[PDB]
Amino acid sequence: MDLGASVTFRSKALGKGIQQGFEMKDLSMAENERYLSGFSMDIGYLLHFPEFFSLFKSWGDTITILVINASSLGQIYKQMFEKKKGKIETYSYLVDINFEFVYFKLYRRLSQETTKLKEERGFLLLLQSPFITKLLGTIRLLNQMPIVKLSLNEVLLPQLNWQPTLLKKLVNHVLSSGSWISHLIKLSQYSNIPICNLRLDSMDYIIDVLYARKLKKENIVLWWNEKAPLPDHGGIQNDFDLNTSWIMNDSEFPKINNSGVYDNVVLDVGVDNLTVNTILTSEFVHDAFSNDALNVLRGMLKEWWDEALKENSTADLLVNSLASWVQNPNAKLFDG
Amino acid sequence: GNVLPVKIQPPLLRPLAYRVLSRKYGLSIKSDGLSALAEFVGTNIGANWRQGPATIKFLEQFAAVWKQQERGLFIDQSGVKEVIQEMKERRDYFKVINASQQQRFSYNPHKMQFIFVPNKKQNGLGGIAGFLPDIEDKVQMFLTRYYLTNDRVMRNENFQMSITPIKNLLGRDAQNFLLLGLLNKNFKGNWSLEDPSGSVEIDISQTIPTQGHYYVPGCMVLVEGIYYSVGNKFHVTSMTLPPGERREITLETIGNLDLLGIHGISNNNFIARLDKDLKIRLHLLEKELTDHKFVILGANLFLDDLKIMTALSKILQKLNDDPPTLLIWQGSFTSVPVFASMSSRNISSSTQFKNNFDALATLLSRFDNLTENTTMIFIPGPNDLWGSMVSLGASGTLPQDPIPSAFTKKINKVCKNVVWSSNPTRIAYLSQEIVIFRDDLSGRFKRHRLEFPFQKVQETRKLVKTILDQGHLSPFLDSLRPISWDLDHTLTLCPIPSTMVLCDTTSAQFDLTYNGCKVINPGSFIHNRRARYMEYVPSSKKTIQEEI
Amino acid sequence: EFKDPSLSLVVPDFLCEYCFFISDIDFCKAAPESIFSCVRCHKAFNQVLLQEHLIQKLRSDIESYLIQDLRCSRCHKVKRDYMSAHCPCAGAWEGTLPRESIVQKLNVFKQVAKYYGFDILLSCIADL
Ligand SMILES: [Zn+2]
Ligand SMILES: [Zn+2]
Repeated sequence: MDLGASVTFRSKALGKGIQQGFEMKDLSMAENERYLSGFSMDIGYLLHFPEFFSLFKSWGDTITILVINASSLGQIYKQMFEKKKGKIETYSYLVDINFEFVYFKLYRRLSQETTKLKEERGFLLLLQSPFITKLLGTIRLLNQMPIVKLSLNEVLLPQLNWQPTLLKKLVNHVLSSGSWISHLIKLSQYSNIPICNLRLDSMDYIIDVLYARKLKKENIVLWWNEKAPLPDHGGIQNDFDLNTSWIMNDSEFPKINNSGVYDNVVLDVGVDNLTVNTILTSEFVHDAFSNDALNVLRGMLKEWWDEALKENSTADLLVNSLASWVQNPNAKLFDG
Repeated sequence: GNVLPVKIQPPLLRPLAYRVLSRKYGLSIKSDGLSALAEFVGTNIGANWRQGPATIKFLEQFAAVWKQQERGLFIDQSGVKEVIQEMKERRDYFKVINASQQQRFSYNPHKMQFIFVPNKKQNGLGGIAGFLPDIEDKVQMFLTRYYLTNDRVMRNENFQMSITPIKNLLGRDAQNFLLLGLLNKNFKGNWSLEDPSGSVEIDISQTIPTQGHYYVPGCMVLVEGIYYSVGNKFHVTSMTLPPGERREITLETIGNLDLLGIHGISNNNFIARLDKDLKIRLHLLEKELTDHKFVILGANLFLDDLKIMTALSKILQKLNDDPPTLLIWQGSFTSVPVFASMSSRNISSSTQFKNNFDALATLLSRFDNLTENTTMIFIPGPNDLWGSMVSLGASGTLPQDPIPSAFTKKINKVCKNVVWSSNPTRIAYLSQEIVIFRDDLSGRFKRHRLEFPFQKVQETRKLVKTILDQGHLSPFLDSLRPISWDLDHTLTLCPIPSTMVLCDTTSAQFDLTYNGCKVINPGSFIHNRRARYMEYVPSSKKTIQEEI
Repeated sequence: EFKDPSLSLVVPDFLCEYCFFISDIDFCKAAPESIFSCVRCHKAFNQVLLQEHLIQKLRSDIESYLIQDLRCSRCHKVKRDYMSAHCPCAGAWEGTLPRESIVQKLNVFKQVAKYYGFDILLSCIADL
């Protein structure tokens, strides 16, 4: 939060400070982050579909799947090749081709392949499985390199003809990883967040980071919480209190219905962006929320609205996801 | 029958059965009894109808077994069951019970006697909603607690001076008195004492309290002071919690009532008591007690992290050689409370909770001796499935539900003896009463201590003295810990238990004893790069071990 | 005399991940093939999420019933003391939340869970 990805030194003992751990509290600062890096470097790919462990190399030319298939794989790859020619062309500078197919006692080869890639390149890893923690804890080599997780879980088998659907899944993932990484680098170089710490559906995380740093420059305690969907209050929040109980379960919304037969014309309208307009527009009471945080959040939302007006897709997505972040207790810095 | 059974004619055997069962002892022989006796004279064909003593003595043994069950004027299809008992009459005897199936007993202030209360399930339908308590239950819960405390106080040797009800303090002033009741904050925000008669105010500016107690709102207190009618202030000068009593003295007031009835129970029709087999079971327990050991672990063994699993595997490696009699795991089994998941992209928290116990079944596969010889006990933690669904990890209802069956469909099949109970659970040994209760105590009593205007082993002494003198597991009002209206009797310490398994993750380990009872204070399952668990010898001795 | 031939069981603040649509869904009055899919975007819903939300609603209902206040029958003033037999005036205490209301609510949970395939909700009922 305080330092960010844009790291630099102002020592003006660098060797002595890198043989051991460089201390940061005395010397730290964040530089500008308009462009993170000009990326030209390999990628890795390890995937799992609940025994469907899969691997692929950007600079490799073979595909082997752990325990008719080859022809279907080739034809499907070619088909989606012509159907996404444009996307492949525009993301070739990120990831670039037919590759050898293989369908492979066999469960120890993950360690061998990880070691082989370890000595073959220094290549970011993309992970896609419902058991990311299990894979990390059963392959000791995976902690030795930076990795980016793309968990899209809840994938199941149709009990029949799983080969075509799984082929479609793997090929679309392979040919959409370029767009994925383009979007990820956009979000990272926009929000000053490291690549490995990001995720496609972690909108709440950026909200937390930006709001937390804006409060840190302010004189407001963060009430930051981890591994618990409750605001931090010094431990008092563990106790049961009546008013908290009633504000937790007060979730019903009223409505108006006036029955009858109407001969006059009636128009049907829809109302949208209600919550954002409600937020932006507008001692004695103990149940009131802090005024300072409310003002800061209103200003942040206003600047996001202004930036999204000036053709920023990321700001638009943030504005759309703000309400879902507010409702969701899983997000950190959440207060009922 | 015998090796050579001969089918009888019922009319000719009728006189032999009828005489014994209708003139000496017993009454109203049915047809089922006669048919049974036909079969079991087939089992006694030896010279019978010409051999008296054998069949007659079998019949008198039958009567001596039958007449101890209810009144037994009729012989239904149980007769074959008592005959199987006769055949079988020619470690067990211990029970574990939860707060859900504890018998209800009211207390009457006008009759000074406990009164049995029928359970809603046994007599009611219970198919739609039978677990919902009635409205007056919460009205009478505090009345029951106050009545029990009043009786306990007035049974004391020193008190034979007498207290005065609150309402009798209106007409006097400048006179010292003595009184007791609930302590709380009035609507205005002042300190008040509440009694069934009424309530008054408290002056604290010159109070000298008895040290060693956690003076907390919701606790019975004895107040000595001077009334003043100029305002409404009862100027307090001294304050002390009521004293406690041992098990035998409180028991003898009701002889030995069948509260935790294993040998026999009482119900609406009759009241039952027993002391004859108490000494026999005490003598039985005095022997081979070292062989029947039960070991408990720490609190909050999260089944998600690798370190806890590795330590648990090492513990089971040491333990599988010598399986104990009972094994208890206490605390939460998941480090994060389970609740509504707003995203379907990732693993559902309920599915993760189901997955965590599945691996435990796999780890049981390599410790077959433990799985075969030792029963297993699981006690829910603060942020397990049902509570965290609405409490979200905070304190909630105390009579907590057991672990749901749908998430434990494999542990029951691998192990042969697993029991899930409520957070407060009571087991009945041969001559011992053991209770287990898992929650946070030291922090609660530290944060809510009353303030008085004016080495860590002393804190646990104060905690034990307070919890044992109050005589209630939850000396807190309905504001702090909401309690189900009817089940409050489960939390009562009426005839205090032999041993208390009081686990608090915020307190150091202790093995103290006081007032005929002893208390064990297990800590967290792990601490400071180490893990520990404790075992208690039924001979009033404790051991501590650490395996990292 | 005409009456309503059906009851209501509404879940508030239901969220769709794909469209961020917020609406209250009725489990009883609403027609089929609309509980399982979002209104604007025609994407199927997760089912164990529905079961979990129903269970959470039921448990919050039970807790709210159990933590209710007491009101005097004659004068509607509220109970202000921990132990007391009745109001200083005439009248006996009654609960703010009547029992028959929650009994009917549980009945309709039972009917809803029986109509569709809802097994964890049935287990939640069974533990009572
Ligand atoms: Zn939608
Ligand atoms: Zn009244």
